[PDB]
Amino acid sequence: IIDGIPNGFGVTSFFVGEGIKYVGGGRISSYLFWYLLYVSIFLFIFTFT
Amino acid sequence: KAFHLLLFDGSLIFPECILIFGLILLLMIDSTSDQKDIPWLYFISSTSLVMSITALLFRWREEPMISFSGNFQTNNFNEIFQFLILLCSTLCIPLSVEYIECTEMALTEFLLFILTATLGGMFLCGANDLITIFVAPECFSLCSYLLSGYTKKDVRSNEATTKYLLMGGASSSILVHGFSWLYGSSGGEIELQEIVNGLINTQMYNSPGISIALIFITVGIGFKLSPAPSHQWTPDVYEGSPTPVVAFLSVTSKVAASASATRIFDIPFYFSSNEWHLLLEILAILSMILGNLIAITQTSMKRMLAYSSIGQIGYVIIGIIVGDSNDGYASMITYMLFYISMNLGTFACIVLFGLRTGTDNIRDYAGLYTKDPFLALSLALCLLSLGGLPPLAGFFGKIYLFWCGWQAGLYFLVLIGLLTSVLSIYYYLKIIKLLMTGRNQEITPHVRNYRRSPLRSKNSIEFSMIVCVIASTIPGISMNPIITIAQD
Amino acid sequence: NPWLDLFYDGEDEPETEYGSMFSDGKQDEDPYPRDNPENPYGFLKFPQGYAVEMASLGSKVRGDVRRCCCVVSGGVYDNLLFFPAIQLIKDRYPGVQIDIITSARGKQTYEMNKNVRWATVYDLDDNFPDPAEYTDMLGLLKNRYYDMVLSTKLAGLGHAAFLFMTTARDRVSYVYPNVNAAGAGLLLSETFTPDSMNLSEG
Amino acid sequence: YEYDIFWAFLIISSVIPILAFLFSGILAPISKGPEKLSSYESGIEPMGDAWLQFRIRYYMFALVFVVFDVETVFLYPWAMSFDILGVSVFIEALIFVLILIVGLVYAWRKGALEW
Amino acid sequence: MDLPGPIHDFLLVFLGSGLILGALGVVLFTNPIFSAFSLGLVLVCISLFYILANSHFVASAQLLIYVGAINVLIIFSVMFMSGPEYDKKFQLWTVGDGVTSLVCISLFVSLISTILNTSWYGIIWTTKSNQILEQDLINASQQIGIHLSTDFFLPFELISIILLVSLIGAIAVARQ
Amino acid sequence: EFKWGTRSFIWERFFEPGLSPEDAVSRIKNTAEGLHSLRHMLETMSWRYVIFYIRLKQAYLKQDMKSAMIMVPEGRRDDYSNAANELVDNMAEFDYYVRTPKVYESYVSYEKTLKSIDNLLGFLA
Amino acid sequence: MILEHVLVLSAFLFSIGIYGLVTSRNLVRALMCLELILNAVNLNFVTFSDFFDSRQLKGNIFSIFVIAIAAAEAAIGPAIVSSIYRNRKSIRINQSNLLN
Amino acid sequence: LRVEYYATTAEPSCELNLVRSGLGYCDLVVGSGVPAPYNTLINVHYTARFSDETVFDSSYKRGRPLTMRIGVGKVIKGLDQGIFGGDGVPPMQVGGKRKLRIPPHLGYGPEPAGCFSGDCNVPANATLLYDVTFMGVYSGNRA
Ligand SMILES: CCC[C@H]1CC[C@H]([C@H]2CC[C@@H](O[C@@H]3O[C@H](CO)[C@@H](O[C@H]4O[C@H](CO)[C@@H](O)[C@H](O)[C@H]4O)[C@H](O)[C@H]3O)CC2)CC1
Repeated sequence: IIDGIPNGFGVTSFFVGEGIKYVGGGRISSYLFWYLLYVSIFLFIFTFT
Repeated sequence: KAFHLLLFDGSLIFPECILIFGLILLLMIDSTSDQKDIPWLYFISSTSLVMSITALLFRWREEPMISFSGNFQTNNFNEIFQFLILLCSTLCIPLSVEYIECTEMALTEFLLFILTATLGGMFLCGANDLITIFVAPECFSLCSYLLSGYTKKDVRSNEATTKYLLMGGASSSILVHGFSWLYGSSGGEIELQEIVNGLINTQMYNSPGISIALIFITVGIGFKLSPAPSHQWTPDVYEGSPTPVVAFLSVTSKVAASASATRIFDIPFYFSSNEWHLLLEILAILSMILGNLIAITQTSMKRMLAYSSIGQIGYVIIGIIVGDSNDGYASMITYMLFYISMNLGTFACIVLFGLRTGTDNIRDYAGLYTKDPFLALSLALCLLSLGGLPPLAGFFGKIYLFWCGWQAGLYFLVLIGLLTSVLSIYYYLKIIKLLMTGRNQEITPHVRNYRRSPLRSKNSIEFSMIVCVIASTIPGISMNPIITIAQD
Repeated sequence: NPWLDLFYDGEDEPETEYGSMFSDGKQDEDPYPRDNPENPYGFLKFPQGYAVEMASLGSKVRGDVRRCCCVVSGGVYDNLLFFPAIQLIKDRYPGVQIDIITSARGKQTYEMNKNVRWATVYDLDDNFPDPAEYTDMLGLLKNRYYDMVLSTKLAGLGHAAFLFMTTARDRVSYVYPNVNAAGAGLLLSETFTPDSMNLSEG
Repeated sequence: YEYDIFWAFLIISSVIPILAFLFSGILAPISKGPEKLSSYESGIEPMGDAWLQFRIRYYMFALVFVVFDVETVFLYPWAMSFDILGVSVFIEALIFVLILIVGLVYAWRKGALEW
Repeated sequence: MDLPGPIHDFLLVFLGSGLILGALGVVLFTNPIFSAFSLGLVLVCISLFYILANSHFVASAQLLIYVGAINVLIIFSVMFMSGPEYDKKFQLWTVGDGVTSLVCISLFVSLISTILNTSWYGIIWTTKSNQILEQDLINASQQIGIHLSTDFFLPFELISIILLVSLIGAIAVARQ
Repeated sequence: EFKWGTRSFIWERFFEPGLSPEDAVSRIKNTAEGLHSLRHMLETMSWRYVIFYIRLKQAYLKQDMKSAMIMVPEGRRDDYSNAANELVDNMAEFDYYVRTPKVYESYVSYEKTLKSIDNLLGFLA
Repeated sequence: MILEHVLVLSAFLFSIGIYGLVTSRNLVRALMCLELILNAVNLNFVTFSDFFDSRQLKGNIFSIFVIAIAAAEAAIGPAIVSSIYRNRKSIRINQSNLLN
Repeated sequence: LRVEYYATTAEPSCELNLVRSGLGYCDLVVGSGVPAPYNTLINVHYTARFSDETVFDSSYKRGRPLTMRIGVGKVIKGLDQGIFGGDGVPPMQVGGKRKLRIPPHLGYGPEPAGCFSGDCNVPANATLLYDVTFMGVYSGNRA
């Protein structure tokens, strides 16, 4: 219980890092699409709303 | 006519004219003579990059001036950044001449591209116009596309060049769309300190078209600095490019883009500080969080250094965020000066290890202490300086960066920086943990047949000018800031 | 499945060549990089054009493995029956180093094996392990840098995540034939569904 | 105005092929046949459809031509302003012409312009 | 110094429709040759737009340079691709195109909600002194020459260095 | 409020209901004031600014003169219409002398347009 | 007049070019869509110079420089395309995902 | 109409020296520095009010003085005549504080400025009042 908190922190850090590493794909089209979705989100946030 | 007005203004860009003359002389000698000699190319690259600093230091005390009809601003802020670019090129030439020569390829073209990227990085540092804030980083980005694919035969370099060219055509066109929006809704003004006045003259300083320009400019610049989801171009390019060019693009690209971001967010965009402050805060928090978390799950050294760079850029972004009042820009430098030595040393060790070994995987770094204790010691010192470990440059740089953040009331940013710095120890310690394995069964045959050889080599001098800096600048962090708070 | 791998663009074209070096053959046939005794600085001999770091090219192009981790469940019998698989890994991948994770009883089976480098004891049957022991084993697997990991244990979500955090290029496992193994194949490179809830029934 | 004549002339110049096509369509007969519509291959039956795939070293002059077109485009405004200004623009464009000459020399020596 | 009003607006609408058709042909054609030929229509329409506004030199520069670029593009697309492939003909639709269509539609809507909300004629009447030409410079190309030679000296040589280095890199990379 | 000229011209042209006569007369007055202020730009031979101003004010007047007929009483509504037509003709001449620019003829048409619009304001009151 | 419509078209071009930049399964087509995006930017610059800069012509000069940069990119690639086709004999960019 | 609320204390009043162009000015503080140079970038502080003494703009709102190239028509004609001088108006000197009354024909004219999204920043035919303060000539380095 008490020792599960720091080891749990490490395990969750490892899992989230692996998930973010593996979730993209490594293809150039995916890179461009993810690079442009956040531009669209920023434009909708700071101009529309 | 007189050829004088340009002649007196042409002496202001004399350090860049020295680079242009060295470039032309190198190209002419390469074309004229059939035979190729390494020492002459070394001499011309060095004497081009040590005479620009000689002329720039002679121009330090001179009065600030805007020359070429509102096209080039010389003051205290840009001179330091131009000196940083020149230092990066000077410490990257020995990294490149050995590496490209051992690949049996033409080297005069590589030196030409490096010199042109330096020339296009010095112009970006002071670029007091909107056309030359586009042309100068296109003197850098195009050479970066020509580089990082100069290998021309590895199946990794072609894909890296594809990704770099496509993603940097995606950026630097959003940036120019933002430039067009900023130029249109201002009254046809492009000089940096003349469009806030133009915005008031047209009374469009609160127009919805100004928010589009700010967002597009911030996106096009955060591509080059690579914080936050504009980071995906970095690791692949860093994983599939030759090591000297990627070290250059790690230190030279961030300096020029940091200078452009500081001169484009403060001079022409001070009226809307509450928007790009939030944009940079998001861009920095996401950068540290998603550059330090992914770096601990890396099996390749260059890709891990890529995630490292996109993590350390978020610390520097805090210097822009706090502003010039609570130091700020004086904490961008005195950390970028640190960061240059940190990354160039940790890349010089990688260059030597790969050349003598022939690998990039981290698992082949086991047992290097038994073979080459000096190289293992230097790489460990560079990585510990990268992690902000106490007696090395990164620790004092980070506490300088966090003092101004706390002084400006940015508790969230400093807290995220400290937590990500704690996360940023597991890597920069994993490599050392490999380096100190005495288990012969876990030692890869890549380092078992390792010959250090009884010669010094150029990279050893280049990183001995560096490892002794990242450790012995820790007392000299009072001499540096008094040169960086003097600028304003 | 389209929603997972966007921009798929099918498989590779038949005329793709994947470069010249580190393209065909096995691991023991690579001629570059080779020793350069005439180099005064100890640098190796590298081919024209190619980048200096070439050892990482074989994993991406040819799919070479150098360190393999076989997490074999069961006791003496299952670990003994896994011997032809270990010999198959050694034959298919020359120069590979194979490490085994198994129970206390199964670790003694690999005393008479000539192919295993390390044999490690880990309580695989415990569904709620000690956090310190689990973290130590996971970090050990991460620090060995396995190219591929194979699991004969029927993997649910937890075992799939444990194999996922190993940083292995290939994650291959047997999975539960029931509905409790949903989402395990997302975290594994390859999945096998046995004919029963007990793999030793075969 | 000096440019409405340009637009009218462009419209007429685009209309002329349309008129020719319409006149040919309403005058010439159509007598299509499967032998007539076959691609001409000097009598013999064509093999696979066209396509040549030149070598790169042959078509490397085009990359020189792209740059040289930009250089010759940039040289025109300087020539338009050569008389209003003085030797300043002469010194300015001398470097442009010298860089053009150096690039031509590089393309000549490296074998890009060799066939 | 313009065309008649209705003629100007009709030309704007017609060239805009042609530009839309060309761009849609670019982004919907499988063959790089067909999409390049649609790109040429886009280039011609954009040059006509430049002629429409006031740019009689920028239109000619666009025509020359971009016509060279498309000719080179067609040559290198012929040389670097498979058989002529008239059967390819509007590449298939995937989910990965459908999501990006929505993203680009959102981006275009965000831009057009700003363009349609900003009074662009109001800015023109505020920049009065920026529209008082020098009476001696009758030729517009003469003004563009003077302001290229004097106002922009540093980019004028930077672009020369850029072109030289780009030529060298193109020769070095593409050589066999 | 401002009632016009506060968004893009195409949006107010195509996606707005239009102006009431009580705002149309005010737009007539503002157009007359802008025409009076255009003299300095006419004297500096800035034909592009003048042609933009003339086209925009024409596009305003074609709606405003038509919709301000209600405020004119019946005893003058024909004569006012004549004046309106006269103004249009004058502006057309001004158009013809800013595109294909001339100095003397554009100034003549400018004075004629000023007189015609002053008569139109006199009719509208 | 309806000059602002040009701006609309430019925005459309940008978005279309952006779309063509992402769904590109041929890097020559990606280069062409890069030219499309730069052309939209140039359209914005030219119409803004017409609107506000009838004397200085800063937008026209910037358009010339953007055309120069676009041609420099069009010279650098397809030379990069040439290297890729010489080494891999394939152009489809989404099929190359070795670095990931 | 689209006035951003900024609370600022008023400046001392004056008698306005009207000139031929219609501009009114007074010298609250006569600067002891260099007069406003032609074709030069200068930093000044201003507080732009409408008629009826309602402030719509201020360089103190943005926190730093505005930098403009004076003498070459990059601002409204009233501001250029007030700062750079000419036509009976002496040029302002560094450190000088001057009040200005710009008539509509010297300002934005009968056309509203800053019109977007259903409102405009400056109405048509508005007389503007400027409490300009010549902070100095632009320099690359601050003290
Ligand atoms: C809760 C923790 C955070 C998060 C949960 C979800 C986690 C991912 C894990 C895996 C990922 O995989 C997806 O599936 C695809 C298979 O096709 C991949 O594509 C591959 O394709 C090839 C093998 O088929 C490989 O060669 C390629 O490298 C890779 O692209 C694709 O990456 C990914 O979309 C989905 C959910 C992450 C942690």
